Amino acid sequence: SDSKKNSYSYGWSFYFGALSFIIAEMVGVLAVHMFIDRHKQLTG
Amino acid sequence: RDADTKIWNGMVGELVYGKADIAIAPLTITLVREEVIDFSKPFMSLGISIMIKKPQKSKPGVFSFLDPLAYEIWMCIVFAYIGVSVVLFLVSRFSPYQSSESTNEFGIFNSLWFSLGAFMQQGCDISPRSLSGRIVGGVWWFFTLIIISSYTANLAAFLTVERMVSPIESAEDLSKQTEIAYGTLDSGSTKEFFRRSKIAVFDKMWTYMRSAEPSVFVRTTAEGVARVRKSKGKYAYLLESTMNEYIEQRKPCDTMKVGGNLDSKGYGIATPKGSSLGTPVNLAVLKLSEQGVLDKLKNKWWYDKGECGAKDSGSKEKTSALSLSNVAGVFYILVGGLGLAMLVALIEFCYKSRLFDRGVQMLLTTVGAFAAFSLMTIAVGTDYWLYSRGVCKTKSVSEDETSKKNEEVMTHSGLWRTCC
Amino acid sequence: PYVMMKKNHEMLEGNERYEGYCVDLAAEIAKHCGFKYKLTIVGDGKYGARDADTKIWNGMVGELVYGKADIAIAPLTITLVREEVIDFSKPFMSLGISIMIKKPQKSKPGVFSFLDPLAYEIWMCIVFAYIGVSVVLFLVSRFSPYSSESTNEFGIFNSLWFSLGAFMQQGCDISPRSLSGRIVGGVWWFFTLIIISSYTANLAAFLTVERMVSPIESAEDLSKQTEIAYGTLDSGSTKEFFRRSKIAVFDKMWTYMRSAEPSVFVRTTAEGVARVRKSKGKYAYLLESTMNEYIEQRKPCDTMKVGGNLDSKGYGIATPKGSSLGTPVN
Amino acid sequence: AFSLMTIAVGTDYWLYSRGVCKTKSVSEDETSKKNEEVMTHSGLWRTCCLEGNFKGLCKQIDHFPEDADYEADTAEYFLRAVRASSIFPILSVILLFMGGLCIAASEFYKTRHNIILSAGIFFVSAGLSNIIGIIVYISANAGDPSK
Amino acid sequence: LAVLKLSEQGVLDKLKNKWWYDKGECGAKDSGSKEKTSALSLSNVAGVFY
Amino acid sequence: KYAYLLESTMNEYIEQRKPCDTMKVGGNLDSKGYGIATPKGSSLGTPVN
Ligand SMILES: NS(=O)(=O)c1cc2c(cc1Cl)N[C@H]([C@H]1C[C@H]3C=C[C@@H]1C3)NS2(=O)=O
Ligand SMILES: NS(=O)(=O)c1cc2c(cc1Cl)N[C@H]([C@H]1C[C@H]3C=C[C@@H]1C3)NS2(=O)=O
Ligand SMILES: N[C@@H](CCC(=O)O)C(=O)O
Repeated sequence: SDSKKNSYSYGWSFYFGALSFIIAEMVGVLAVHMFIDRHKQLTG
Repeated sequence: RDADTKIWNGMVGELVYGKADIAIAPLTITLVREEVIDFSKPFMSLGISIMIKKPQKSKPGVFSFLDPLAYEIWMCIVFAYIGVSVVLFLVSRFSPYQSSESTNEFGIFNSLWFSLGAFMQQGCDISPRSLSGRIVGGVWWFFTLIIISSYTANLAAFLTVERMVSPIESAEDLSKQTEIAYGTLDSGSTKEFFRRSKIAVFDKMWTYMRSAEPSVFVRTTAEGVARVRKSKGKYAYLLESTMNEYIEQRKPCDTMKVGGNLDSKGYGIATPKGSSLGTPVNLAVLKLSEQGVLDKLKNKWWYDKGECGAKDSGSKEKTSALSLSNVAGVFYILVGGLGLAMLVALIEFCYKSRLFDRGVQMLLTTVGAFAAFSLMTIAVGTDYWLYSRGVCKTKSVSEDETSKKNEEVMTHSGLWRTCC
Repeated sequence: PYVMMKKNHEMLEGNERYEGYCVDLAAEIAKHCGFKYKLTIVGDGKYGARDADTKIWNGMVGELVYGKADIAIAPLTITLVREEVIDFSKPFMSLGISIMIKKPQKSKPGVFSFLDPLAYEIWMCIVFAYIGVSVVLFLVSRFSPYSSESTNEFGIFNSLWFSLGAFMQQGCDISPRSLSGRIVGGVWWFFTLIIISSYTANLAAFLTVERMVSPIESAEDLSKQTEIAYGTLDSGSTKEFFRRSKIAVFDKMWTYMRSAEPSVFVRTTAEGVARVRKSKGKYAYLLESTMNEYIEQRKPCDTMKVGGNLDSKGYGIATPKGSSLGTPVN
Repeated sequence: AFSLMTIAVGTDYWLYSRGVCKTKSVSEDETSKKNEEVMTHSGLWRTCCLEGNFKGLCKQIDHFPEDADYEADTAEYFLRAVRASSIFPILSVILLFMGGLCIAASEFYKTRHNIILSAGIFFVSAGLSNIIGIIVYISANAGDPSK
Repeated sequence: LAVLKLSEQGVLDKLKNKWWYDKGECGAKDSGSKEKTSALSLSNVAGVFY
Repeated sequence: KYAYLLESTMNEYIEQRKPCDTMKVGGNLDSKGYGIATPKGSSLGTPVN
């Protein structure tokens, strides 16, 4: 039918891969803030 | 037949006992009637069919603005929004090989605002102003030109569509639920059909109907239509299809015939045994059917004398102004956004009027690196991605045909393995 | 316009009281064939049919068969059953059975037709949302900002201008910089993305509509809808056409007319045109096309000819069977 | 602003529609026929007939209408439940009043200096409650058919 | 009498449901666009993400 | 750059033949007919009518 018969739904493994994205982006922000902060201590 | 006195009643009795010569009437061609009077070739076909109350038109939702794009794309837009803002931060903030660091105004908080602004088609105050920064800004502009022009292509149509939603599409769909109620006639051939049912679906239907409180059976067809119309869409009545099409074409036009015919039977002109009329009556039915008269007499009485007029009335199409009820969800989010904005401004005012650390964020990164690595390996390894109908261990390999894998089953697939 | 009463009917006498197309045609025929004539009107005002179960002609055909009249200079349709009792001349106009409906009175696009894709209650809530956002964006920004207030460029009057720039999609110089400022700016950006795009998507729908130009496009459209009654002139050739036809669409149209009450048949053409004009477009009158052209081209101009002619017929001069002047009229 | 809202929530000349009059408020006898859809000044609670022989009679609105032909989904249910209790115009009136107490406690109890700020928040929040009351009102008037 | 008895017992139905439907070689899915306003799907605009 | 005047029944026939590069414009300027012709006094003349 019109996207009705199969009625595909996403389980918890899919949403963990999504939460594995958002955590990996927040860490990648925080790792850059360190690389900025390591050159604030390097130069002064 | 009366069971003991062994005399026929009804119109079949009128033909056997010589009172009448021909039964031009909706008389069902059965076995036990065939043995005592001849039947014609059937002049009209019918079967057991499902009558449900006609569902009201589905109004669009509160959140009908996000209906042009599926919920796949909205989640992937949010992922692409966060993805661009982090890359636009990472690109515009390196140590440039003491004001060289502080040149670009793209922190992580501004870069979220540049990416939001480009997507919402409002120009933002800051510009990337660096070669690798402008490629991120340039590509996200081409993203949002395509998506928004795809989104707003037919946004007025998705806000003003109503669809009839059938709760039941067929007899198997009525089999797998108990909220909507079955019903048949208390004394009829239709209830006889569910006694002698070796089909597993129809036998499942009969064990329900026998053990049901209050009684799903009705004494007359007139009460069975009224129980459909009273019980507000929670009752489905099983009756012959020719009556079912007739009740649909009568006012208040609040019935609907769903599903194909479960059995197939016929109405035939009945003559007594040995009547000379029996041969021309057979041949006259065959002359009318080839000429289309029987197609013409059915299309007249059932549909053209119809009080409903469903064909021409549903055929006309109009496009109309947006109502406030159609886009009321956008206003609910806006005033919800305003109340959130006052609440943030208060809690930051109380905090400023009334301890970040480099060591704490270092432990925050180590856990978050492990938390990302844990969630990703569990996602790739374990197989609970998609819940859909699929091939299971009934006939998981295509070993023999005709078996159809229990006609299908719910199956939690994964990135490599499917499991049911 | 076949036979009319002349405006000076009181002043004139004899043939001079009548004027029309048939009046001019009868003069031209008698000029060629040299016979003096007197113009009369049929008594019952019917064109002519056979009575059912009585087998007696009425009307103008009935006067010619029964010998009361010599010749018929009339809109008299050459049909089968009329030919068997009276001779016709060669046709002098060609026509057909056509449909007449009431013209749907067109709704003119007003001077403010651009406000039509959105209702009059939704524009009122846009302005209330425009006022409401511009004050909350003021209260957020000028909120003891910790000299303090001088930092942000959002007063009230700049906030009314920032919000006006976001709605009409034109952008502005100033932009919110505080976190609670970027929320109210961000939500109003999402508001104006939907509402402006719902406007432009619906405005494409209102400009590219053709219009309700005809509910009835042809004769099969009358056959399928029973909301609209249709009838013919009683005791005329058009009623005899739907009775005698074996076409599938025309048989359905005779099934409707014969059964439905109140009687869709009319007595005269002038009565039937009125039933079109007094039924709000729910009565479509099946009449001859040459009468349909004449009604359509005259005031009050609220009748419309839909569809093609249902067939092709003709008007003919009629004399009795074996009359003395049948050949000179040909 | 406190007066105009208490007047607006109090009176019942909100909407002029072809409403079900007091004679058809119950289905009392056959062929009452609602005086062929008589003009009615419905309101926030009271729908009352005007310019008729049976004008001057009022009844509470069936915000939940009747045993009608509906499956009663949750979106329409929550919208009817809000408009029935009219929580958004009532929250507007209370929020207008609390700003009225703050503007009264401005001259008296002065130098507290944040009352005049808080009164600004009560006046802004009362307006945002007011338009959210107007929108649910107009979106609850879809039961009027409008074919 | 044989045809009528087989019809009432569902034998003619059971033999039809067997032979016509047991093959099932392709699910043809010939409905297609029964409803007109289809929500735009990710496969249609996946190139922009790429 | 050329418009030809001819009877309408031929004109509709040339339009429905390839190369399909003709068109019939305007209404009929006069009106005439094709009729089955019988000799004078033939008994066929009445049933042919
Ligand atoms: N349209 S209908 O269902 O009323 C209908 C039903 C039937 C028709 C013709 C029509 Cl139009 N003819 C057939 C006839 C053809 C041969 C087979 C059965 C009889 C003899 N009977 S039927 O299958 O009962
Ligand atoms: N569903 S089907 O086509 O297999 C089918 C079709 C038909 C069946 C039985 C089945 Cl199972 N029986 C009827 C028969 C029963 C009586 C009514 C009509 C004839 C005599 N003929 S039918 O209407 O042609
Ligand atoms: N030409 C028609 C007019 C009447 C009708 O349309 O029925 C006739 O003479 O019969």
